[PDB]
Amino acid sequence: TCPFYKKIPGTGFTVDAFQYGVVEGCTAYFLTHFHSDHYAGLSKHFTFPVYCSEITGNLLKNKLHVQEQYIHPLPLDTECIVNGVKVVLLDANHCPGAVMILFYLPNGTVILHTGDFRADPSMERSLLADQKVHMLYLDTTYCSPEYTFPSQQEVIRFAINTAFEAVTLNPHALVVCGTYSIGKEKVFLAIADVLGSKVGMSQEKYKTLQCLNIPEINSLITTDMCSSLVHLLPMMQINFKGLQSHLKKCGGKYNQILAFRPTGWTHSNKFTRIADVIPQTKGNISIYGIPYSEHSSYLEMKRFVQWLKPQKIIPTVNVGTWKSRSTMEKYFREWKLEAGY
Ligand code: NI
Repeated sequence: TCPFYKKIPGTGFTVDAFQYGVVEGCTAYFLTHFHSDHYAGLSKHFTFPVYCSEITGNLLKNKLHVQEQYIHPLPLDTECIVNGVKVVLLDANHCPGAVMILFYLPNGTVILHTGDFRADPSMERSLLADQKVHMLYLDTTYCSPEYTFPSQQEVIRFAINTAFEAVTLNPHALVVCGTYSIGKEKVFLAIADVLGSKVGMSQEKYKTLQCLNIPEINSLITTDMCSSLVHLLPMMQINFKGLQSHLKKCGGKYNQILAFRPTGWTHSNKFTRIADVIPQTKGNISIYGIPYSEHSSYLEMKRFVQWLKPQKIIPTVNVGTWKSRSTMEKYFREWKLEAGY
């Protein structure tokens, strides 16, 4: 049954609740972003109103074949009325088209649902600055102090520098980047830009990227693998057997692979700096795991929450175990005592 942390009290609304059938009392289903754990259940047979960003709506129409008449895209940073209730969508700094949702309840309560987000000080100058928020539905994916990772900019500099050095040493090296969902497009786009190449990929992945409103995209990506020296493959194929196999397919054009796996966190993070990251190598194949995250680190999360000063926090991630829940509630209390709210 639909969990309470997916329902918005005082409304007919749910958030990211498409796998429970017809939710009793729901007049409008919101979708924060196009990741499978959140859209699970949507298809061309869905006949209730879905509210989302323009980009999410492009993906629902083209990838899932949801019919147009049920897709209700909203502009960002704009006050809109849905079924009698004021709402605003804000950029969540997650994957393309990902939003946070502000609900202004008829009784005066203000609720922020973060969806999935990577908290940033730029959010402290959005429409959140303009009123008090009482209840926070929080993406707690990395809510423990061990979770440190570098800025996205530090990680992309590492990747660009590594790829440019390798391919300038060996012009017959191929760069491969793993993917299994939208998000993290900067990794492969920044590497292709430094090398003067388009990114090559499957027809299914090309179609997905063509839904994302990325500027100048026709100039950056392609389905002609033979003309490209950056290839995208499924994440599952980023291992020595998979990569050896792909190298065979390229008809002797290449004699080395340098591959990237953009993991979120890996416990190499508690000891090692980005400057110090090294690959796993076998023969003429090297694999780098790079800590590119689209979720808040512990410290980014804590700064956002201590700024916002909500009256009540409802976690949306790691809620299935008592140990996790109790850990998270302890940190919430520390933060509140340290800041004084
Ligand atoms: Ni997500």
